[PDB]
Amino acid sequence: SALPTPHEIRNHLDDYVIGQEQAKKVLAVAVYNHYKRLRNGDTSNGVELGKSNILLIGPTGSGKTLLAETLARLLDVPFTMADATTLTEAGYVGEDVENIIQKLLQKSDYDVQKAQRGIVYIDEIDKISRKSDNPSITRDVSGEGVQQALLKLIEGTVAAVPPQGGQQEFLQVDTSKILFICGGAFAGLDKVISHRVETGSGIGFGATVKAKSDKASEGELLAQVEPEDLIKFGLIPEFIGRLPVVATLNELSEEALIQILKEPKNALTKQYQALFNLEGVDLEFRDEALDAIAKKAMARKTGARGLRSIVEAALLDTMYDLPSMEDVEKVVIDESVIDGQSEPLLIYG
Amino acid sequence: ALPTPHEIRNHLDDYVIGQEQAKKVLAVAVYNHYKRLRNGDTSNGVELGKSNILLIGPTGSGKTLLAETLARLLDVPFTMADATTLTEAGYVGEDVENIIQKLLQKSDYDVQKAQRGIVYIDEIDKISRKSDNPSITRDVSGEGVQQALLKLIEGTVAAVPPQQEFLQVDTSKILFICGGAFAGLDKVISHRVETGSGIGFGATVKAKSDKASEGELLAQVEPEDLIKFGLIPEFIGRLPVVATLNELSEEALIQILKEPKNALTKQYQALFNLEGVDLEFRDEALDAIAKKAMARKTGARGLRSIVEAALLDTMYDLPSMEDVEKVVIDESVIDGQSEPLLIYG
Ligand SMILES: Nc1ncnc2c1ncn2[C@@H]1O[C@H](COP(=O)(O)OP(=O)(O)OP(=O)(O)O)[C@@H](O)[C@H]1O
Ligand SMILES: Nc1ncnc2c1ncn2[C@@H]1O[C@H](COP(=O)(O)OP(=O)(O)OP(=O)(O)O)[C@@H](O)[C@H]1O
Ligand SMILES: [Mg+2]
Ligand SMILES: [Mg+2]
Repeated sequence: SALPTPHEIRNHLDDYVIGQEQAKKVLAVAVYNHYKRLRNGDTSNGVELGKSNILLIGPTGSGKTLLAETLARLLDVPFTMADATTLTEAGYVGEDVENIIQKLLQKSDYDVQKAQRGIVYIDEIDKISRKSDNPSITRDVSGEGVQQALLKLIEGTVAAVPPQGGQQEFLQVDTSKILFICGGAFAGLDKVISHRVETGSGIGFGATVKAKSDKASEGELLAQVEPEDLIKFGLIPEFIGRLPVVATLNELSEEALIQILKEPKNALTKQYQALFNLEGVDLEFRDEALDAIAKKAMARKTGARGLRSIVEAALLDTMYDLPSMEDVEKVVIDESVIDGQSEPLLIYG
Repeated sequence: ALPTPHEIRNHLDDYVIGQEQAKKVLAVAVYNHYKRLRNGDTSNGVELGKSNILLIGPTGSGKTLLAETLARLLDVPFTMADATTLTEAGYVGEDVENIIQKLLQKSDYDVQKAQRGIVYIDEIDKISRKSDNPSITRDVSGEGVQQALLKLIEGTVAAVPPQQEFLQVDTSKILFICGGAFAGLDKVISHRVETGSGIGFGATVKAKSDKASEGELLAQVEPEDLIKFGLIPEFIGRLPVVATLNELSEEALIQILKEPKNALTKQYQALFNLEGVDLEFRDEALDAIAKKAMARKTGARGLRSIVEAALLDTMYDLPSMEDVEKVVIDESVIDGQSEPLLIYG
């Protein structure tokens, strides 16, 4: 009856996500505004309140997809996730844009009224970016073609969704009040921002030589992202315009990674503890080991996904012989094991 | 009594700002269509013909907004479509015949009313063929759609599902309107309007300072320019009158903030009112927002990003704050060096 305040929504997100406060507020505000719009569906005012789509930009592994999954748990309206890569322009073998609404209907029991007020997430939106360098000779059905088909969907159109099979009987869903959240790990966008901001070049005496250290980081550059930068990446102005709200996720730091190992509800350390717990052994990760794991992952530049690789390598040998071993009760992992100067100590008993 | 074009233009002003040619062409076109409906019999020997309109304008100019406003004050059936979803006959994609099907549904299957209506086709620039060269690989969503609509816009008989008795409907008296952004058309116009731009003393070098703007450049658009951008000449003929919207200016944007009946400021003010808090937008703050919006190049759509960006923090914590009664948005908040003043009741 009472719409949850954004603070409560953010608290729930923190249970699974660690950091990205700016993105959390945008998502919480969007849900609060969407709920208010739904609660005010009768338009008890003198205006036709519009929507504001979000664009979750950030380095791979920052938690863009994770946020969408967590939102679907605390959401009250229908929710659905999509993949821009499979989408293709109408009239081709590839999947059509209208398929997104079909999935949303399944979550709403094929209720047009319910599906007309849900939320939708489109992951890998950066992949459909038009190949600006490529000549405008062959229609980019997989890229620019998909963006052009989503212009009316985001703004609002009577999408034709199949009526659960086989012309006629085609359902008519209006995507006017549906909220869309696009996400994608834009690769190379930082360079575009650097040229527009750094503007450091030249070889002559009257030039401005810049040191490699003065160069900013991807996170810093991405923070100062502007729509002009997206145009060079491959996004048409008609597409970015429909997405006025833009959120940026910073690059997880070493300290933040240490929290990911445990703080998240399904944190990496907890996942491996259950694996060992069901087998009858206790798994403990020393705080010192977590620091080394985070440091190694910081170099792989693979986000939180790099943490799993470090744990697997350290526990690869243990998981190969531990099941055959007997009387093993607990396994302790120290920083030395992460570096390779020791092996996990086995507490027999 | 049929309404005069001035009345139609006045209604469009309530929701649109800074668009004279668009309103005039639409009002005149609608006025002519209304007169044709009044004399549908056309007893007079002369067989009065129709003139379709083509809308050209940058993003956030009001092309899709004008069509929506027209459907409210209109009396005959109206329909909106998307050229991207359309495809030539015999393919999984949507067919052009479905356009009349939606129009027929809006008239409760009234063929008489369907034969006299208006149809708006958005994203017409999308179907534009990538290149004017021969289509080695048939463009199902490109030339195919244009060729399929050649007879529909000009006028012919179309077969639509009854509800294989495909109901026959004539499209000779139905008005069709097309709209698109045509990203890059300005370059084509410049290549034609501007010539002799190369290296040399006798050549001309604008330096980008004197170069014509996108808005005025499109105002000088000619049919030949559209051919280079990619469009079948047969399709251009079906659209004799071409309306070109101008890029909104800083002053024009400031008016769109509040003048529209459903302006952005009003929408945000109503949103806070529904929660229980009052919102006030200062005139000085509006100008600052317009300046930043004019730099995004996204048209009116950029205003929503600036407003929500400044109110992002406020809307996140305002629902928790108690006793707050009104918020004052000053120009300092727009730049980001200040926080919206909070008034505690
Ligand atoms: N802040 C975070 N808190 C908790 N887990 C996180 C966080 N960031 C990333 N993860 C982990 O990331 C994994 C999911 O990948 P994630 O959603 O981060 O990728 P992505 O950035 O959306 O990918 P893409 O490269 O396709 O754009 C999950 O295991 C989740 O635990
Ligand atoms: N002059 C204007 N006054 C008020 N609102 C405007 C104006 N121009 C655009 N808008 C806003 O534009 C939105 C509707 O989209 P619009 O018709 O501008 O699209 P467009 O620029 O033609 O898009 P595209 O060319 O990509 O199809 C509405 O939110 C409307 O408020
Ligand atoms: Mg992802
Ligand atoms: Mg439009």
